[PDB]
Amino acid sequence: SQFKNIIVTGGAGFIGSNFVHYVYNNHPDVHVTVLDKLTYAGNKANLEAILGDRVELVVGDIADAELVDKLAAKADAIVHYAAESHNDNSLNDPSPFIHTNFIGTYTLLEAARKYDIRFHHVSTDEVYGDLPLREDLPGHGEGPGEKFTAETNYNPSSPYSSTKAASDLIVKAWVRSFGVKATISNCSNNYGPYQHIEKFIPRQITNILAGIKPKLYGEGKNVRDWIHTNDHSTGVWAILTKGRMGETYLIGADGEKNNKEVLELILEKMGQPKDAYDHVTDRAGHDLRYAIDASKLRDELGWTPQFTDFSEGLEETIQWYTDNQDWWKAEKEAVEANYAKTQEVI
Amino acid sequence: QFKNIIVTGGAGFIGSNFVHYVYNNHPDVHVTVLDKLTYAGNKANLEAILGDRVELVVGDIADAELVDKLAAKADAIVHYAAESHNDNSLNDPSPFIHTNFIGTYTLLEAARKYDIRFHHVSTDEVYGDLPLREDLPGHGEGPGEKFTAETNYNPSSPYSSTKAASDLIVKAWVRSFGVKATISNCSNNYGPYQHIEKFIPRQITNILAGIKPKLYGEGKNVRDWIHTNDHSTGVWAILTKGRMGETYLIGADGEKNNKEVLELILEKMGQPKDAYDHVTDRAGHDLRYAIDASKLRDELGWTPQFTDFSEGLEETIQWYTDNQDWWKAEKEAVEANYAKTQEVIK
Ligand SMILES: NC(=O)c1ccc[n+]([C@@H]2O[C@H](COP(=O)([O-])OP(=O)(O)OC[C@H]3O[C@@H](n4cnc5c(N)ncnc54)[C@H](O)[C@@H]3O)[C@@H](O)[C@H]2O)c1
Ligand SMILES: NC(=O)c1ccc[n+]([C@@H]2O[C@H](COP(=O)([O-])OP(=O)(O)OC[C@H]3O[C@@H](n4cnc5c(N)ncnc54)[C@H](O)[C@@H]3O)[C@@H](O)[C@H]2O)c1
Ligand SMILES: Cc1cn([C@H]2C[C@H](O)[C@@H](COP(=O)(O)OP(=O)(O)O[C@H]3OC[C@@H](O)[C@H](O)[C@H]3O)O2)c(=O)[nH]c1=O
Ligand SMILES: Cc1cn([C@H]2C[C@H](O)[C@@H](COP(=O)(O)OP(=O)(O)O[C@H]3OC[C@@H](O)[C@H](O)[C@H]3O)O2)c(=O)[nH]c1=O
Repeated sequence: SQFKNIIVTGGAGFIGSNFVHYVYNNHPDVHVTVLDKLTYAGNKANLEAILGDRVELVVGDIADAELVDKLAAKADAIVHYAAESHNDNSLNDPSPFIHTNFIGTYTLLEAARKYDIRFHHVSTDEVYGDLPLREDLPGHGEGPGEKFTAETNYNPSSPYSSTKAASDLIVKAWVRSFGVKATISNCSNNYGPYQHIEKFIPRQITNILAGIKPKLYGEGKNVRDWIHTNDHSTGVWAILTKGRMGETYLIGADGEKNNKEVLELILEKMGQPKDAYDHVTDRAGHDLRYAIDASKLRDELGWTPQFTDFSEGLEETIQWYTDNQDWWKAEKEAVEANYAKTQEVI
Repeated sequence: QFKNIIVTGGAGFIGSNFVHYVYNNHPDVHVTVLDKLTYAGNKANLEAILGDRVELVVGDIADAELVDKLAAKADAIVHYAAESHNDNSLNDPSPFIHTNFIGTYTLLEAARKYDIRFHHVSTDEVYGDLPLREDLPGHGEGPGEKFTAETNYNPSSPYSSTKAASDLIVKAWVRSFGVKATISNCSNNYGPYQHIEKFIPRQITNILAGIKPKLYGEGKNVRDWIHTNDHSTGVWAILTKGRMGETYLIGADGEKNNKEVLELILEKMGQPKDAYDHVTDRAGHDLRYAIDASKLRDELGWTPQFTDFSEGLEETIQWYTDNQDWWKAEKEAVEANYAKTQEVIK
């Protein structure tokens, strides 16, 4: 509550809109200006209920220095969610990832330097690369280096994750070189309401609702560490308000599951047979396992995740997509068509 | 194994030295230098060797149409083009973002399109900083007390951060798209044709011009000096014999602090040991760099030839002394530029 006039970039997207709702509901002294370009992923509907005196949407690009300058002159912090976020899009056309994830971040950093304001960079666990599966690790996942920590080497695999990693590197250098008041969070895979239907969980749920088979990349052995977006929001809030300047905090809820298990759970909850899905073309350079040790955040800032029951969180998510079909139905055909250009049943 | 290579940035210091190396030692290779001729690019670095082996094309690595035209006729790209100076990056990061990141991206997309070999020339600065040997339990020779291929990226400046960012996308393009890329990270180069903004040549040519040498702070910082001729053979060995996707570190076990280097220059040039100015220290100044080149040595059999720094420095001093017309026109402008942000400490 030290910050009264914040900019949230990318706040019309999935995680960003959840954070804006978090702020609106829990920190009534904060005015939020969302800067969002409304790409395919941005959706004014994710904000509409709360737009008004407390929350303004400004449609524009984080790489538009003149616009960013105008907004930053009136702000006391920037929370940066704006990104091209999808690995599969980045493999088809990296160009917007370069522009938004790196050039965009640069532009916002230079504004933060100019006005000497607080900057929180929202990043991802994918910057660290991949890990082996637990069955293949001498400590079964519990040993040193078998999860990501704030000391783990960057080793990104894709155009998406390398542009994210690159953005993280310039944030840190802007701290050291210019004294920018920045922190960074690297979070594991989010799920919950308002996630774009291109992403794994909502794609399967909405495919089922639309009468299309879910799609599993390869055999589905890949492992993601799932956190509910609501816990991501409180994590970012903790770091924004209490984080040590220049530090990286990892956010995760100890929720590792393989894709096959998540899909099978979705099928069971939606009353579908356990074989009612297609294996499809695997992703180029697909990252195997991601896993976060969130000890630093928990121990230093007192944060704890509330949604640690994945089965319950997934039920609520399923219900959300089922109750909000008008939010996604018009995008379904185009998203499945785009996937068909590069994915076949195997 | 390559007959038609593009050397980006080959009108600059290290790049031109490489071009000379290829001209001399591999006269069957055709080199096309692609260089924008920034303040740091100098036709005089190549003029005497232009002909059937070496051609200069003036242009920007971020000019995709030009890059396309050249890459269509090439079998390898060796990528030196960069904004190279930490001090410049602190005053204006903008060209670093453009050249170092967007330029590397543009070249990687051309390498990917034409399926040609790509060697990315990078720097030890991507790893950040190390303590001085006196503050280390192994006095520089223990685990983690020098950089290795396993060291975390942690760059300090807009320069080193954009170089690190470029290394990350190279590696992701290998994993995601199968680009035939290698990376090298080299310690500080010295030798003929280095621009007089850089440490060693600045001091030598100040003394020649009757201007005091300039030492940042008290000169505690440590750089690991390698003659550019050894960098050239390192790059050649990686280009022709390296394993796709690998990173190799290049260094010659040449750590010295800046005060010692300056004192050696003063002594060799017949100046008093105290005939210099302490000047404003660099923001975020990296303390010590140090490279463990064991991988390159072990795997590719590379050995540096110029390991007597005293002799290499003497020859470098003599080169600047014998080629005053090569630098004299830049002296006043470079010193005036420094005067904008640097003053004598008193
Ligand atoms: N989804 C996850 O699991 C996850 C894991 C942790 C963090 N990440 C990071 O969280 C952030 C948000 O991810 P998400 O899942 O909400 O993404 P999303 O794809 O749902 O939203 C991206 C948002 O950014 C906006 N945007 C894109 N380019 C822009 C530009 N140039 N200028 C202004 N706005 C632009 C889009 O319009 C959209 O509203 C990203 O930085 C992502 O890298 C995501
Ligand atoms: N100098 C060193 O100690 C050292 C150590 C290892 C590696 N590095 C790396 O080696 C490379 C060359 O360094 P250097 O010391 O020779 O630099 P330099 O400053 O002497 O030369 C840079 C060259 O790049 C050219 N250039 C700049 N922007 C360009 C663009 N957009 N398109 C085309 N050409 C452009 C310039 O005209 C110039 O000729 C860089 O990638 C640097 O990061 C340098
Ligand atoms: C869309 C889709 C995905 N998958 C797999 C690929 C992954 O292993 C897993 C998750 O895929 P995505 O939803 O594409 O997420 P991921 O690549 O893990 O990245 C996500 O988490 C990290 C975030 O940084 C990123 O923005 C976000 O999209 O499911 C499938 O098996 N079937 C699918 O239809
Ligand atoms: C120009 C200058 C520098 N210094 C110090 C700062 C550094 O500790 C040291 C070397 O400075 P630079 O020549 O600026 O080199 P450095 O910053 O170490 O970076 C060089 O090596 C790594 C390369 O990546 C980079 O391109 C190249 O410029 O000398 C001085 O004390 N006096 C000076 O006048």
